[PDB]
Amino acid sequence: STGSATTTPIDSLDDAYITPVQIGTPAQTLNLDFDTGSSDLWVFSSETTASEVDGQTIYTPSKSTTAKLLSGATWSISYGDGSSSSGDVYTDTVSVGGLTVTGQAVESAKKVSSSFTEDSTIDGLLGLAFSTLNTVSPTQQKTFFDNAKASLDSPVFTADLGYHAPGTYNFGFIDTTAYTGSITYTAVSTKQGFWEWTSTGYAVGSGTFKSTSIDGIADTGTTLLYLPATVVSAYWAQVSGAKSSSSVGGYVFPCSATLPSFTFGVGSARIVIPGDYIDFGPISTGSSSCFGGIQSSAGIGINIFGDVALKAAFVVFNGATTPTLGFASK
Repeated sequence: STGSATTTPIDSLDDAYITPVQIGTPAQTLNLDFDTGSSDLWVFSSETTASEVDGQTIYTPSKSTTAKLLSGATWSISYGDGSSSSGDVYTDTVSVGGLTVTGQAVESAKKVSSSFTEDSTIDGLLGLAFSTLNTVSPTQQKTFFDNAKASLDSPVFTADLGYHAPGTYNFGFIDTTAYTGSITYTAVSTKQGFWEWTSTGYAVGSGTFKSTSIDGIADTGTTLLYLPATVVSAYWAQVSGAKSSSSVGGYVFPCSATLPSFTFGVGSARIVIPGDYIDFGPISTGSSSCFGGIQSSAGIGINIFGDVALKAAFVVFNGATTPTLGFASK
């Protein structure tokens, strides 16, 4: 089997992407944030504290003939940005882009933190990291990808995120028309439960390539590119007037600037992030200070190849017995 679904930016900055997901019988379609940095499929629901729901579409298990309470199971998750959610668990039928899993753990939110409430466009998350990070207790549950894997034509999914435009998540096949040149594959460590890999270096603009190992995670659920302070300083030093602002919470730059590209290495191959992808606009409405898309990972504890980086590539998440990651230009 295979599946193919379009993923759409939630706003003009590509702050996140939402993908429609069918849950239950008859289908209830919710727009979920596919997140390769976590492993829970959780939704706003009829059980969510009413004061914490503001415009989201909810899953109502009582209206699904295939929903079953997973008795005694609870979940609770905290994300790298300080947001969180928790609740109980149902199993139900879940379909993405024509690919159907029966018995999928659908984690129903009883509580969500303010950032989730305030984002009317995201109805929940669909985790695509390794199932070892799933938070369901006392019986850990599998991700949608892990459940689908054995049925898939090939045990892979691909992320093809757009810049200010829709893109595609495919399950079970590699669309050879969706990228240019060849896909370069690189080793993955699953030791922390992430799609963790080592970039071979970077370049700023038309500068020379610096060969250096950068361990990090491919994370579709993180907006920006978080890299070591040395790398990030070298990038922003090429933008007149750019500076790190503790009050704003990262590097800002004059909105009048033209940003240089940023290149990252995948083995001997190179992925080029155009300068425009690094512009996240005014720090507040009407400001001439703009927020940078490349930020320091210092104090996160891990480097994160988030959407800024991934949207410059066609990315293969290969879930074979020994997982790997592939990157192609597009």
